[PDB]
Amino acid sequence: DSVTLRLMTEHDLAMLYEWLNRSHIVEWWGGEEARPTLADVQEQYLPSVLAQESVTPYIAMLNGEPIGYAQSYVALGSGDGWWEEETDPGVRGIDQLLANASQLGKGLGTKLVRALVELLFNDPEVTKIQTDPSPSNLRAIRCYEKAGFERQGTVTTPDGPAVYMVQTRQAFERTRSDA
Ligand SMILES: CC(C)(COP(=O)(O)OP(=O)(O)OC[C@H]1O[C@@H](n2cnc3c(N)ncnc32)[C@H](O)[C@@H]1OP(=O)(O)O)[C@@H](O)C(=O)NCCC(=O)NCCS
Ligand SMILES: NC[C@H]1O[C@H](O[C@H]2[C@H](O[C@@H]3O[C@H](CO)[C@@H](O)[C@H]3O)[C@@H](O)[C@H](N)C[C@@H]2N)[C@H](N)[C@@H](O)[C@@H]1O
Ligand SMILES: [Ca+2]
Ligand SMILES: [Ca+2]
Repeated sequence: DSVTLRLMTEHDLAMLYEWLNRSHIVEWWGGEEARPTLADVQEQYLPSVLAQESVTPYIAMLNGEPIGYAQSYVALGSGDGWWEEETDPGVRGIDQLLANASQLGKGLGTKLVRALVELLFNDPEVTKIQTDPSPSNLRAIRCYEKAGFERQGTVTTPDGPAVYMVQTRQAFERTRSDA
């Protein structure tokens, strides 16, 4: 059915910790910080701490069950080394994961990304959404393409080379109807 988003709260942190230590997630999420301890997740993902980095955390919901984690961020407002060429404060980036190995490759990630893109463009200040999957992460790249993102090129980030992908507000508008 329909994938929706709610703000993550401090009450979700234990659950997020469990998720971040599942093998299908560890593979693509964490980097240096792969397999975080409970304290790590509590210290790093508390919504008020993420707020200091211009990051907003969400829980993805399907049929009343939490099925994944997502975040949006102000690109111009990111940590040292991140998006240092950005000039547009309207640019938002996203990252996300599906909690359950059993639910991968069945279109749910595309639904989640579409829901996040729609949410973000419902802020009229937002001009463009970006994402930055690893070049190794072909599944994530395809999901993003299915959700309306276009590959731009390779960029150097603090987490290594990434495939920079974008979806502009104009593109989103044009694709809302076949009219
Ligand atoms: C990335 C993620 C959100 C994508 O969600 P998903 O529901 O698995 O993706 P979807 O099923 O919606 O779409 C994936 C597409 O990639 C293709 N694909 C699937 N596995 C693939 C693989 N191993 N290599 C290349 N392409 C693959 C699928 O065929 C599908 O395309 P198609 O519909 O044209 O056939 C999810 O797989 C996930 O959370 N993975 C672990 C964490 C992660 O990688 N997060 C993203 C970091 S940038
Ligand atoms: N797309 C999946 C990736 O998402 C996260 O990395 C994002 C990164 O997120 C930081 O990491 C913590 C929450 O994940 C916060 O500190 C944010 O600053 C963000 O600051 C960058 N602007 C974009 C990065 N892509 C993960 N950190 C990373 O491990 C994972 O591979
Ligand atoms: Ca406003
Ligand atoms: Ca149209």
